[PDB]
Amino acid sequence: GSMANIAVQRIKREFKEVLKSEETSKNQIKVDLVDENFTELRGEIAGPPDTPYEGGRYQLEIKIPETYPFNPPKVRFITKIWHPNISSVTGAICLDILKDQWAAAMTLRTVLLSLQALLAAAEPDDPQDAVVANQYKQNPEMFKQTARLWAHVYAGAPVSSPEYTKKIENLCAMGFDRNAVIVALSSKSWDVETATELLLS
Amino acid sequence: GSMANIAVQRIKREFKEVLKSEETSKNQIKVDLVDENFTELRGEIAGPPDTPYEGGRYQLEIKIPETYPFNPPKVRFITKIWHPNISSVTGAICLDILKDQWAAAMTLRTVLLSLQALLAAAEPDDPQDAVVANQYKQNPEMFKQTARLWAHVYAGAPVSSPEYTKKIENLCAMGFDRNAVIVALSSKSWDVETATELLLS
Repeated sequence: GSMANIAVQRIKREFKEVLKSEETSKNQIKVDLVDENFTELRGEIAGPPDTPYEGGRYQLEIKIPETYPFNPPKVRFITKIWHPNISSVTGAICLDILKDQWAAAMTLRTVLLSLQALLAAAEPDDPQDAVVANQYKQNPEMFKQTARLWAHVYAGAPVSSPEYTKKIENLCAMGFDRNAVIVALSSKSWDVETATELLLS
Repeated sequence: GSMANIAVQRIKREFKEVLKSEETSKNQIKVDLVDENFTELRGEIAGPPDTPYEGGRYQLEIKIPETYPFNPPKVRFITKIWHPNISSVTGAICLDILKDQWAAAMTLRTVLLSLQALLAAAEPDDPQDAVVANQYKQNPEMFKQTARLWAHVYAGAPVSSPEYTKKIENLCAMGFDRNAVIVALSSKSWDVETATELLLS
């Protein structure tokens, strides 16, 4: 149940390359094996500095395709994040190289570093999440407060808005699922009432 | 198909307590839901300060029993750790309250804090890992550096030990499993020759 030689050799040398990078030694990126045949790795990138993601660590799900290196790996955020180019529900990534701009010269390391660059420079005009993309543009300060809250509760970042977490708690007291309440409130400009109806939809 | 009333109410209440604790706001502990009916949770404790585990974040597999709160939860480390009371191989935990000293009054929060405390003060006279317990007593400086290496590699603590990493890299250079390489070295007082033999058993 193994992959073709060119695929295995590529993944094995790129796995090593990541493990020996200056970026990994500085805890910026990392990757582990999940499947013994290299068909599924587990990544983790650190939230970039001077970013709502600063302090956060984000786990990735890397699934290597049988066609590697001629096709890109399927990458998805395991750790919930609030970003224009990432689905706040599934973790699906909307990025260049993971779709139509992948090149055979790219590596596991390059994909990890690029996902880290994406966190530091979003593309709300080519979003993966319309709800997030829009908030990013219409009310930037609310997006930054929500991204930072998502970073703290899901990725270990320092800690955000007491106001937000008081509302989260109020809705959870009403018996709603915490994760549902967080994305509901984050999608309704943090209005408890409009968020409550969305939770009843 | 869920748990009995007494068990669900405790878990719900304890899951709430954790989220609203001063410790979770300070990034020391936290728990999420893995199952809908509360039978499985996922914790994460912070490496204690002035310890080989400082800077690392540790995930835990928490399985609540049908008899909760009259019996303790089944906690196991998901994140690999080098500690006297924790299997460096399976992550099993040897601790008072998880076995015969559990009390109906203990909570998810207290369990998480007890685990965090155990990292700060090991009990090599009631070990889970004999190899670790022994290295801990016989060569304390090697233990501190191996624990600190395991923390950078699996928990995300700052880097540590150029010598250790080189020996691991050289053995990986042979196509040995990396985690197999790391435990062999760690278990063989970092002797390349003996570890390389263990890696052939």
